[PDB]
Amino acid sequence: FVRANPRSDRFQALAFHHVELWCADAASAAGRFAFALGAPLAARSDLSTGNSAHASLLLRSASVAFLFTAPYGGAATTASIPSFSPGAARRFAADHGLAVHAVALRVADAADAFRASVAAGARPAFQPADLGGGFGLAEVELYGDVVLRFVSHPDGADAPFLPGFEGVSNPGAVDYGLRRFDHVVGNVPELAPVAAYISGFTGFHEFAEFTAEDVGTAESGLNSVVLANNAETVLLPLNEPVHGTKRRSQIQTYLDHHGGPGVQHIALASDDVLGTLREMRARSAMGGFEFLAPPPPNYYDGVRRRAGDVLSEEQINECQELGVLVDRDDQGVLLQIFTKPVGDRPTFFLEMIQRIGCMEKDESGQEYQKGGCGGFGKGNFSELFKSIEEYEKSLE
Amino acid sequence: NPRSDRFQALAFHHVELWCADAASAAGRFAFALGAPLAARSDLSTGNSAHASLLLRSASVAFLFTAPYGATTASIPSFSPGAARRFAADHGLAVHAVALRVADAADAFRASVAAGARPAFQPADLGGGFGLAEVELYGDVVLRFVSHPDGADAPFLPGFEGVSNPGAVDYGLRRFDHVVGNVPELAPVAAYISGFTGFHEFAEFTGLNSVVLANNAETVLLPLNEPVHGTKRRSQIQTYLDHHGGPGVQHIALASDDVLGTLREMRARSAMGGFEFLAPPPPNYYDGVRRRAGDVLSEEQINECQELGVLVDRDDQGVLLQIFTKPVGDRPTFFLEMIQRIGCMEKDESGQEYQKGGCGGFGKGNFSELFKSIEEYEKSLE
Ligand SMILES: Cc1nnc(NC(=O)c2ccc(C(F)(F)F)n3c(CS(=O)(=O)C(C)C)nnc23)o1
Ligand SMILES: Cc1nnc(NC(=O)c2ccc(C(F)(F)F)n3c(CS(=O)(=O)C(C)C)nnc23)o1
Ligand SMILES: [Co+2]
Ligand SMILES: [Co+2]
Ligand SMILES: [Co+2]
Ligand SMILES: [Co+2]
Repeated sequence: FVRANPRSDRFQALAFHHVELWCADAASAAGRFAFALGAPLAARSDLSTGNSAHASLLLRSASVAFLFTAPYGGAATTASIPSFSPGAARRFAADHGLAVHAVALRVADAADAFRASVAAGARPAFQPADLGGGFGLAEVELYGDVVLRFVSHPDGADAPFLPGFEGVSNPGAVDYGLRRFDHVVGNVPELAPVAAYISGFTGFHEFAEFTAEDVGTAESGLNSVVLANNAETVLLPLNEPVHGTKRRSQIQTYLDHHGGPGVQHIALASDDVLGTLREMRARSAMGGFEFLAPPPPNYYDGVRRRAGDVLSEEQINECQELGVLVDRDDQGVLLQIFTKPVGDRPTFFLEMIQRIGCMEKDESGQEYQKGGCGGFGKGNFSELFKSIEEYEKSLE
Repeated sequence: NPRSDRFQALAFHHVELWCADAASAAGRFAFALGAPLAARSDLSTGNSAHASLLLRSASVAFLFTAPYGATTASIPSFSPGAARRFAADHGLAVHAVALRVADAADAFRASVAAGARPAFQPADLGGGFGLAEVELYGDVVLRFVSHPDGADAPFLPGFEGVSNPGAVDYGLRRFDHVVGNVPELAPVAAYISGFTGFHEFAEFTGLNSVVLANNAETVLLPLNEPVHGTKRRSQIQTYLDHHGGPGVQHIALASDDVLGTLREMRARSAMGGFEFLAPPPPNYYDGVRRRAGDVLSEEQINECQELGVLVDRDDQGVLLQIFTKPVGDRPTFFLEMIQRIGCMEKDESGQEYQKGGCGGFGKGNFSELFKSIEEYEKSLE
């Protein structure tokens, strides 16, 4: 945590493009995720689009783009994602269940970002192709069975997602306010070699970094590093467990139940996460996502000190009604809530956030939003535990 | 009504689906059908074998079960390798059709003795519960479950109940019929009738169908087969092709107000719920305004029109009907929402009951659909 930014990207990583989850049936996860996140179906490539290889359904809420893909029974030239391996998809679901297979970035050229990546260490995974329309697809391995997909497309274009995908516009479809992906975090057994591997090939630089003296629940804990693209728009953190602890990490609990490295959580950022949260919790009771237990009152009594200078009492009283966590950085405020495990295993979960502050000006006096404004809520580990404990003593 | 049941076949207990992840289908089916989570059996209940979630709307009981990564299994038939293959081979599909029986062990021994291929040897789940399985068709088992009348565990032993406040139903009251698609009808029916003593309710000859039923005609197990030497393509062969063999084609879920139910179901369509087939052409409804004007108001038929409900009649009773689009990724499994009007006939002590099958199964509508489609296309040049 020097916080420098050497702009060392080896390829132009413009933005997150989508995230592809694999499973045995895409209809069902897509279904739930739509209702739960307010990310209605925006595109499909199934049998009805002439694709006999895979069934791909795509949820969108603004920039947020959750792709769900699954194999049909048993062609192959009908695939719209030609990286797709039925054999490998089947394995993935058997090994993990609901989990993220790919993390896609939009880049300048897919061919180039690969070549530069592979040349700077990256393990290949899918050899660049032209999907027509001037769309490029290329994949390198990131951690474990998770791949880093590259996607390039002329700025105008047609196929809004990928060639072969037929758009979808249900009327009655409403989003809940999720604007963008913020960060995509991977649990790994040992951090150093993984961190090196990626920065090695992407040219991403360290943005932040927390070890675990009081950054890990109880005896166990985690060692987190954050890797950032030049613009600090794309953030790929990594957790590892702290070794030789007395109790077991949840980063280890993940690794065990998941059967390897993989994406632990994805943070979905909103411009009114409170408003978003209301919609999301209304669905909780009928098949949406359920959230972690609300912090006890003491927590908030504390956020009235920490962040009362920048949050109104009407805001904080709402943050409390909705179990939202609060954290400050050098110059900003992070609102933060975590879902319960989203699939069957205590593995993957989602993070809903809002970033308040850090808006700087350029060389002509134009305001931009500094990414990572508010940090990632490292304080809430420590601050939950002590309030959770102080609560219980308050009960004799 | 032969009355040949070889075991005590009380009622449908549940239908169990195998996927790679129960959370997701159980979460979706929940708000698509209005069937709130009613019971779980997973890590948080000490089961590390498998993850089961039970949706319940009245008597409708949808169980979703998925393997994890020993003695901890709540359903001790579960085999993880089987599930792995099931999901891989079918996607989302019904694995188990469960009947409530008097003893289960007895149901098994009787059944097996009368031809049934064994699947799971009788267990005692505890709390007076009995569980056994035999082969129905394909991978699909017929699961016997037996409990004491009151009992404890609402579902099965090892299952913590669930009651989120703000849960709702959309009126679905029970399972009406569970239809299986097979390649050849004659052998399958022979086998099922052979071991259950279910009798033929009726027989269609699209597809060729038979409806095996229990003594009370409360449990209905239809069976279709594709038409041999077919000129076109059968929706049953399609099924058989994309699904990779015999399996449950659809399940009809009955409602006391199918039209109110439907309203609720259709509002969820846009945000991830089920979508229903295209509505029939205007002619269709002028047709029902003829064949069924005497039993349905002019205001009722107009709601059927709004919502795409189909109508049919039998000797003495009316059928409302609406099918869902394939509920999975594959064009295989779908679901029927139906209401049965009439046929509440008396016994010999006075006590009238609702007779099963009231309104038939909508078979007629097959032709009426096709004919109204043709007609409507002509009048549009
Ligand atoms: C880098 C980077 N990106 N995000 C992060 N950190 C988190 O997401 C994070 C922050 C705070 C907390 C909490 F306050 F609640 F303890 N987190 C948790 C909670 S937990 O462990 O499920 C819990 C069940 C122990 N998970 N991730 C985070 O670091
Ligand atoms: C036995 C037994 N139990 N139920 C039945 N019949 C049906 O469910 C059934 C009735 C009517 C119709 C329809 F009106 F639309 F033609 N069905 C359909 C239509 S379909 O094929 O999806 C169509 C999309 C090819 N599927 N099952 C039925 O038979
Ligand atoms: Co580039
Ligand atoms: Co986070
Ligand atoms: Co019996
Ligand atoms: Co039917």
